[PDB]
Amino acid sequence: GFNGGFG
Amino acid sequence: GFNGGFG
Amino acid sequence: GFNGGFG
Amino acid sequence: GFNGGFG
Amino acid sequence: GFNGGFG
Amino acid sequence: GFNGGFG
Amino acid sequence: GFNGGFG
Amino acid sequence: GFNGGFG
Amino acid sequence: GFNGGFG
Amino acid sequence: GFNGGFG
Repeated sequence: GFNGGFG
Repeated sequence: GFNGGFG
Repeated sequence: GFNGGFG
Repeated sequence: GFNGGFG
Repeated sequence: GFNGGFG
Repeated sequence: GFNGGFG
Repeated sequence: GFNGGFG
Repeated sequence: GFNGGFG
Repeated sequence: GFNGGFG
Repeated sequence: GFNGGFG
């Protein structure tokens, strides 16, 4: 799984 | 699964 | 599953 | 499933 | 299923 | 452009 | 561009 | 560009 | 560019 | 550029 991201 | 995204 | 998105 | 979207 | 959309 | 949402 | 969301 | 979210 | 999120 | 998040 992936949690988070890109500003 | 994926949670989050892109600003 | 996918939750989130794109600004 | 997909939840979210695009600004 | 899909929930959400496009601004 | 293309906007597409798919269940 | 292309915006696509897929369950 | 390309924005894509995939379950 | 390319923004992609994958479960 | 390329932004990618993968479960």
